[PDB]
Amino acid sequence: VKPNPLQDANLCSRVFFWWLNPLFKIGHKRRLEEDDMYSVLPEDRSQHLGEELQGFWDKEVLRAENDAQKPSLTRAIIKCYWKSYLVLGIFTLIEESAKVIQPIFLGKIINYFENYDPMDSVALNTAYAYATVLTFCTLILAILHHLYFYHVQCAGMRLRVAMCHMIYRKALRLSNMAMGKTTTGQIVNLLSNDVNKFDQVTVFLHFLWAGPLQAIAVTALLWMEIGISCLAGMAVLIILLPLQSCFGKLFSSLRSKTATFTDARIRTMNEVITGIRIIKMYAWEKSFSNLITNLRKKEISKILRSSCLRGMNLASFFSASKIIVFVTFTTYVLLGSVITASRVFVAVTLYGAVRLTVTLFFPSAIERVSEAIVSIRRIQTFLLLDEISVGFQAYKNYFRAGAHWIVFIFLILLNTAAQVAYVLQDWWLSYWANKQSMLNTEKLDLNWYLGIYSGLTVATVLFGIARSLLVFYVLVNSSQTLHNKMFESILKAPVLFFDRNPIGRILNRFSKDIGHLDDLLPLTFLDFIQTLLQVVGVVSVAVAVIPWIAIPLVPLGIIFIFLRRYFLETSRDVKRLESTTRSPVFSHLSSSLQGLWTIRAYKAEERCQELFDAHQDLHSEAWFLFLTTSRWFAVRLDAICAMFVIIVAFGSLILAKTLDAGQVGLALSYALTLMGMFQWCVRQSAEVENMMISVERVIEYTDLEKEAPWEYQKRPPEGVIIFDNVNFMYSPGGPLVLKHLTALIKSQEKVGIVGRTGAGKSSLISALFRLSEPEGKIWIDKILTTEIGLHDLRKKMSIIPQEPVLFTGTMRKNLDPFNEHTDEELWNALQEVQLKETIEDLPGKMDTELAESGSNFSVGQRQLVCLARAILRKNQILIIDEATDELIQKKIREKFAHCTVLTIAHRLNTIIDSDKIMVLDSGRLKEYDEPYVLL
Ligand SMILES: Nc1ncnc2c1ncn2[C@@H]1O[C@@H]2COP(=O)(O)O[C@H]2[C@H]1O
Repeated sequence: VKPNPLQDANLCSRVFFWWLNPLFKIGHKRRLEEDDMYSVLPEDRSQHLGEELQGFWDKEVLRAENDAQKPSLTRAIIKCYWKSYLVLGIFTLIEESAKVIQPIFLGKIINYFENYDPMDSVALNTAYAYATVLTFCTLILAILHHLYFYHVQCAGMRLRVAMCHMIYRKALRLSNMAMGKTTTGQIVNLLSNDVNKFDQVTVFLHFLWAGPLQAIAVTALLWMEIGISCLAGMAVLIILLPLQSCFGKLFSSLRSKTATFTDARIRTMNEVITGIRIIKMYAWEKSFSNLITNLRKKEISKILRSSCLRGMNLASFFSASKIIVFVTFTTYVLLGSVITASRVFVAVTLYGAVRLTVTLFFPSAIERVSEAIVSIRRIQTFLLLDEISVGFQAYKNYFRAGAHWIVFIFLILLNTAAQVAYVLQDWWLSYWANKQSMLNTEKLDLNWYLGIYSGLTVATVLFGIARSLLVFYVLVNSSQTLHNKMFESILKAPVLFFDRNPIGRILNRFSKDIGHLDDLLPLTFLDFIQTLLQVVGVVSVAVAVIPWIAIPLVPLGIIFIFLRRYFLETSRDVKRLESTTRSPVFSHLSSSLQGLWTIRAYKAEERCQELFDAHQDLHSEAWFLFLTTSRWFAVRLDAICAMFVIIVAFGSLILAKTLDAGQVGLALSYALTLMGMFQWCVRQSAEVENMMISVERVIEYTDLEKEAPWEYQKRPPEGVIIFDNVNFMYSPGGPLVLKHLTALIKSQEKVGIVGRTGAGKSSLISALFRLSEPEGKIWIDKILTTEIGLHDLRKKMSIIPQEPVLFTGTMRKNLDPFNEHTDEELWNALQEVQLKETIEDLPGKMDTELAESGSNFSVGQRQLVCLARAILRKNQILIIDEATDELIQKKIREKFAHCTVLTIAHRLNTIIDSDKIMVLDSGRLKEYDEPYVLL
């Protein structure tokens, strides 16, 4: 079989995942299909994880039902997986304690510059020691975290695999009465949506007790540095949760109410795509055009506000680290204290460390735990039932449809004004600090130094809001513009384009792709741009001090550019395996629950369990590879992110004779913030490039085949049509079914027809309506058919379709979408349709629209509706093709004023002493005056 190198692996290779390099060399130029992914360990099999849990659950239910109590399943889970988390808590504690020690030893290097003496070498070795203690913490947070992460991630798949085994073992025991309650849907949902929530709980289970401790420690450390002023920064940090919950509650409403306007549009588009052969023939396009335009306009108007709310939230997240500092330090200065550089950046780091993680990870954990407990309760109640006895081109085409390039220039110039202020706000504080120390009581005026600080605080927020708003608007206008082109292009396509593409594909397109364009793209773009600009500022601040740091930057910048590729070229193949191995288990389960009686007939159910386990092991292998490959890259990245910090610190120390304390503090406080932002920036690009495929495939339309125009230059002013040796063909080079369509049907001669099945009887109607322009010409009452627009031709003809169709609407719009008749004229139209009793029995009697795809009626009255359409139209030429009968027969024989009927039917006896009759050959005709000659 396939041995996996996870075992047979020394230490120092599991920290860096050195056992995973060969695979890449193989996936670099071969596209591994299925036989190159290793098998799982012997302690991660379903048959091994689903037995101990079953035993513990049996023991627990026994101990519970023994007494007058209620049994629980959340106790049997902790009886098995308690040592694992007990051991992981040691490391999560060791890790949460290293983020509080960095700022303590950061403030000890700056104090060496505040108290500096060249002729002193005993006070410098202590500085080197302090700096050496500051690197082990980075190496702990950067290298030893990923093994722990992989383990805490693997701790969830075990539970997810243990639950499904017992769920299936139970489902194979349901009785007749018990299975009549729950059907296939719920049983497959228990595995497709519920168990899939245990993978994220273990990641967000340690914050519940690690957030408060961190906050308390941080505030206690702050008290010893500045004093009571610290409170002024912890108040602004708690108001954010109340101020952000309400706006989310408000946003959900907007979303819910726009979903309604979306669904109706989708339904209208669906019912429009099915029946094009009738709309294109009756000339009823503008109605649906307007019906879609109105709904799209409403949807956009409702989406703008939600997008604006999201942009405001992002801006708030961008500039919340400035208000806290501003408030706390203006208070600290007004109370009467003096400002130094060893107290400022320490507090900056403490804040930046606590606020983000706590306010962004404490709320999510609660939702995760709640959902997990709900799913556990569902599973518990279920387990108790009874039992038996791309490219730059796409980006350029997606951006230039939003606004003129001057707007893009303004946007580029507006995004590089927020970061400048973000950095200048701290440079000003370092400048103040350095100006304080050069005094001898020669006090500093606070008006100037405080007003400039306030102004630099205000500009940041203003620009950060403006940027987000403009970006969102520009990226929504692009979808607004593309959807139109899409619709007004697919509406003018031939019928052949629809005979090769099923409705499902086009509907899925119109729904999913536009949803992605309108919902997610702008937010991801904005977050990616923001996090990208947040890194260039760090690097530029680190270069403007110690200019020599530009030399070791060009190599670390070239390595990454390659590494990423060397990774993706095998990472774009694991998702395919995951999906292809996850679908068959669900298929097998769904098809296995129905054929159950035979499985019970023969006492053989041990094989199906083994087959299920074998099906699940493949997905287990794929998940293992996914986790390992995701962790193989972060270590390589963090190595560089930490080498940068080491270089900065030791270079600052080696050059302690040409720079001051404020500058080194500013450079160091930013270098301790690069890892997470770089990770997020590299993570967002994946999603961006993944969802840009929707944009790539949407633009595939907007340029397709296009039939002749609807209106030519020269307008037109008994239907005597004359034919010739013309020939007709569906495709330009397909087979041929009609040859030399030669015949003449002059003034109101009631033509007939007689034909067989498949010998080309339903083709001339497609040529008369020029659904596919054939070779040759056909004269009609002094004018041709190709020298006239499509609408000027398809409007002067009436057809009785074989399959009746009624659209969602009233009996007034479905029979007269264009307002040109009066009400009494419609009543007279429906006077001779033999159907006027049903209408009046309803409230409006003509305006009570119907639903359920017209299921309220049947073929009979629907064909009556079609005949009513034909009558109300009052045209000269008429083409009837049918394949109640007495009603239609007699009434059409009576009403129509003997105007050039063309009847087509499969029953020859439908003719009763007609005027002129024909037969069908395989493409030609055998006819003369009347059939009595031969017959
Ligand atoms: N909404 C978010 N979800 C996850 N990670 C984020 C988010 N926003 C920013 N990040 C980054 O992800 C990092 C995860 O670890 P840190 O808390 O050290 O710092 C975090 C940020 O750099």
